[PDB]
Amino acid sequence: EVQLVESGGGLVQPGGSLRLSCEASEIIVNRNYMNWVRQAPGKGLEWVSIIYPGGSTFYADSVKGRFTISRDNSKNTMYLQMNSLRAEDTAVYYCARSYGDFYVDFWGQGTLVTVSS
Amino acid sequence: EVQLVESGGGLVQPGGSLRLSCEASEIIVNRNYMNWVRQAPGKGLEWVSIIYPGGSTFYADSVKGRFTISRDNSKNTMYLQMNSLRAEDTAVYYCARSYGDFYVDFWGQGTLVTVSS
Amino acid sequence: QSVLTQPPSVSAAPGQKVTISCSGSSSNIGNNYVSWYQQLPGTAPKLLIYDNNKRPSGIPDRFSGSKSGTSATLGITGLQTGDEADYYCGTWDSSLSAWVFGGGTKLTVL
Amino acid sequence: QSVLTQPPSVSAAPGQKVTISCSGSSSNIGNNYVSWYQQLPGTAPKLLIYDNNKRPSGIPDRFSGSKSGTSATLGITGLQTGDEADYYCGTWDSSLSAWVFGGGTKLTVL
Repeated sequence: EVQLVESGGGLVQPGGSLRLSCEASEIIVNRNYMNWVRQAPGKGLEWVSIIYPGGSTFYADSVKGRFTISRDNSKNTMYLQMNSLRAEDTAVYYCARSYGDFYVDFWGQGTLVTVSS
Repeated sequence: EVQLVESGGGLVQPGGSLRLSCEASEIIVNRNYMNWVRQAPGKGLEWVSIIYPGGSTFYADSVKGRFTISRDNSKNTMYLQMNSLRAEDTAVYYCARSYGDFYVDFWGQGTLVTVSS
Repeated sequence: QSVLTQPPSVSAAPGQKVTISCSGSSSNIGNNYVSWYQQLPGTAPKLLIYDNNKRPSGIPDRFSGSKSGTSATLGITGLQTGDEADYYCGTWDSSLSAWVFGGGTKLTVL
Repeated sequence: QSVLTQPPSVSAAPGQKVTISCSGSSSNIGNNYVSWYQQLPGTAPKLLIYDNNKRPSGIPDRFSGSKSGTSATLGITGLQTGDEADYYCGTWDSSLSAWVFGGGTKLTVL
């Protein structure tokens, strides 16, 4: 069966650092164009980052520079390095496979993230 | 009384990182040749790593590069830095004193390690 | 400034066709392809419509998608109770080089 | 490829001497020293025999160890119930520069 399962979500202090991870089964993360999208409670999916087959990355405006997406060599799993958080990064991050640039076919369940003391 | 007690064992995700530790009493870890050996449930002790008096380290084939053994300066305690885990690292690691290269005289009780989600 | 605009809510009784309109600047929706996602409560978005008209992998029928100029339209013949969810519209804004999503409609059955 | 070979199991009734044979390539057991460990259930290996014949720190007697060519042999006069454990044989394989252990025997008293 196809499935993407993500872990790494919990409370964290402002300015902290996390390694969220996206684990892929039935699919191969080192090939299909993979995407990290978010949705703060009561809000709208916002594109965070897309990883291309060839390694190229794209990030949104608000999430530029601080963050990083990466693709494991052999574990069949992808990871977001979230650094320099603020109040507007409270989220339920999802990892999703996106045929090309056209539509996002498969969505992971969801990994809460909180920025508070 | 002579004793070696080890802690740091629990569930962890694939690709994680742990610092297992070996605490030595009645003995001095900065001198006796100390060893980390493992045994997956239903399996055989496999040599993981040996630390010499003079600081030199030796590691097995399967456990090369990813791992690291270290010897504290003053705490009388030794530590394994386990990094880049996989399925074949499910284990009950033990730390053991080994007269020279000939035989392993004292064995610690055992610290489970699991690699699963 | 391109971020597609979508009505805050749309409501209809069962048996009445429901129309949702996603409108945006022709930088992203007039030159690229819309796609439409459905988010049931407490779950994860499920693709509903792709490539401006298609219906993938045997989605329940009567779900229709169309594109007129700089706008996109989703249509559901009747308003079934199970269809209650949030609906989003997404296009690849090349000017921002970013996926852009709509506000999201709270479909409520009367 | 050097990893010493040991029979999967050995069993005898009480009062009958038990013999265990650890065989390996003469790269590690023909040039270095065997040593023999005992692992009681749910515990930690306890050294039993060292330096190819010796018996350390007052181990219960009648435990014997010998080395013939490229093989090593452990012997227990009689098969006592308490001796039930797993038995391992270990040598320092210089070719692999690594401690190498045997398969382990499940000693069961008949």
